[PDB]
Amino acid sequence: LDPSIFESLQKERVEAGDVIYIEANSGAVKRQGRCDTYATEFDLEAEEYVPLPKGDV
Amino acid sequence: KDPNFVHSGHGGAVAGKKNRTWKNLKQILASERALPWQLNDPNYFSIDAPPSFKPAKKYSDVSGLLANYTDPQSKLRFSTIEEFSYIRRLPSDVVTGYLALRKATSI
Amino acid sequence: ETEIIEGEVVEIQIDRSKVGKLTLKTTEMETIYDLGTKMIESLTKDKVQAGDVITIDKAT
Amino acid sequence: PFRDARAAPDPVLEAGPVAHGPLPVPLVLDNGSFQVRAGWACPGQDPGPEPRLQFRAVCARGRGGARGASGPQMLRSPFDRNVPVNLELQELLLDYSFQHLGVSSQGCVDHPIVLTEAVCNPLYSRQMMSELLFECYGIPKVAYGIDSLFSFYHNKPKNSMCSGLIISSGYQCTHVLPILEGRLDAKNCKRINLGGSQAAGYLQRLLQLKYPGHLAAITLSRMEEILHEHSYIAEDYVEELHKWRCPDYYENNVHKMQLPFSVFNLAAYHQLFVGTERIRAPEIIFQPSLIGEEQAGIAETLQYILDRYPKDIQEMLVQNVFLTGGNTMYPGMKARMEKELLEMRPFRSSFQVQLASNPVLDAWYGARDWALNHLDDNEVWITRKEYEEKGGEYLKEHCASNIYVPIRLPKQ
Ligand SMILES: Nc1ncnc2c1ncn2[C@@H]1O[C@H](COP(=O)(O)OP(=O)(O)O)[C@@H](O)[C@H]1O
Repeated sequence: LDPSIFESLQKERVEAGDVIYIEANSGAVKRQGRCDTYATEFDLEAEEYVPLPKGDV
Repeated sequence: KDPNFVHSGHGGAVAGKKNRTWKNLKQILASERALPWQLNDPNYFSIDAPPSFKPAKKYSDVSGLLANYTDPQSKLRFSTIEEFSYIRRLPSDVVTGYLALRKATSI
Repeated sequence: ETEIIEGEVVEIQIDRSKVGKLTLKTTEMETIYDLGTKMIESLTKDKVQAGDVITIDKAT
Repeated sequence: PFRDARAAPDPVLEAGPVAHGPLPVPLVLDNGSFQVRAGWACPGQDPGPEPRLQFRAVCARGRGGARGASGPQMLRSPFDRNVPVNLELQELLLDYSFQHLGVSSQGCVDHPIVLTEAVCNPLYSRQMMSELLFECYGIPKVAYGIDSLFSFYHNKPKNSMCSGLIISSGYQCTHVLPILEGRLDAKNCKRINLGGSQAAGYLQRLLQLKYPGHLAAITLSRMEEILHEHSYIAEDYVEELHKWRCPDYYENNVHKMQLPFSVFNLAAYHQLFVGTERIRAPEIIFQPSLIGEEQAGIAETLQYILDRYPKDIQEMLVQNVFLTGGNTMYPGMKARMEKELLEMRPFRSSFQVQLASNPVLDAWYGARDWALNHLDDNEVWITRKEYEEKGGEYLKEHCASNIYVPIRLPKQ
């Protein structure tokens, strides 16, 4: 990634274990929730957890 | 006929009060950690797999289905309303019995 | 579709990051939950007390 | 409905089945923790004709004190976590094996032997196993190798140099073994402190808590049947248990295990309904956190060793993932392993998973085929006189054997 995309990931509050969509042309970046493998980190926490994508990387 | 009868004294507890056949594995290993090993050397006490990085999933005790919930008094974990009705009718013995499968506080 | 919590709060605990814990009840079951940081901010902001009946939008 | 196991077969032979050519036909001895497997090398026949003595590695001696017994029949066994650590309970296990196979007569066993040992074996343990063998039984020459690697040697496409991961799972351990150019890379090999014993122990304790009314009806030898015949490993556990959640699937798939009879008698002579339990017992090696135990499990460990190599030799050694031993017998094991492997590889890359031709016997057949080839390679074996100058903590670095290191043990 270039530092412009990194600024955008930082703005979306992305961290490791999140599930992400990058579009390489636009420089569009979207957070889609935390990956459900970490859904047991706490019993109650404010995040929304999604399953690991079944499609192509 | 038989291979031999004048069998050697390898190490059994003939000479003292000490443990009967031979040292347990932990005691053997305590005597192997004394040796002049070096940093590249294979071993029996450094092949152990590492602890997991991910947090553990929480399955129910009494059925194995995924458990959203844990009971504040018995400290068992359960999936549905009928399972919560079920656990409250168990005696202390099987309750501590289930917790002991997970080395929980129960001792 | 939405993941929603609804119940009477029976106990709520906090410490001096922070980690706390709460217990909830319905007519039919009970639970205790460990709280992550963002829920501790939300629950401490809204001054929740034992005996209150509350609903939580889990995702938000 | 449950069966009961067989006992006390009739293995008796003449003083030595010596074939044409070289007279010192070796004994092939898989010194397993669950069971021992033993027999004559029987050279010159392509199919191994008779792996005799299939028997449980357990011995009886009770409140009577004065006698002990060794064949398939309170109990004891010579191992601690897949390393042998007992004196006479090893002797009377060897004795049984030799006597039922036949022996010459004089004050030694005249034949050389190939013997399985632990993936790493503590030096004191190897020393004792050599002493208890050369001193008492007087063997002329000895070879030590690893069960799993013999089973790989048997299952290879060719008798040639190879690389792979071996996935192995016996009574009280599972190991992940990376091998390169025929050599075990034992510097970064790893094992998990769980195995099929612990699965049966967990399934026992579950059903005891499910039916306290008849603790006595359920016992290890009956847990064996449900774990061998009626249990399977999930492709993805949190999805399997989710389809097990609905009653219309449950009733069609739950297993009805009828106890023997003397209310329709099930209030004591129950049908022991096993549902979710038939998944939760196999899964222990992939998620040891179903017990108390905090270790990586067969999924995270494989990734954790596979990321410690250059990216080219990863793609080399993953070309031969091999499944062998005990627990790999479960139905669905190949599918779960290859799915779990697909997530932890580069997006378009290739891998292959091979399952051993006979997961439980291929360790012995491997040791057979190995010894039957390397008869006269006298750099491979430990000769009787070498043990008099090297103290027993010594080994000869052939393929399918633990990595040697220069070291010595003080003794007087
Ligand atoms: N058909 C089978 N299905 C499932 N598990 C099996 C089967 N046969 C054997 N096992 C398991 O295999 C284990 C023993 O394997 P083995 O290779 O003999 O161990 P080791 O080499 O450590 O003695 C036992 O725990 C047993 O439960």
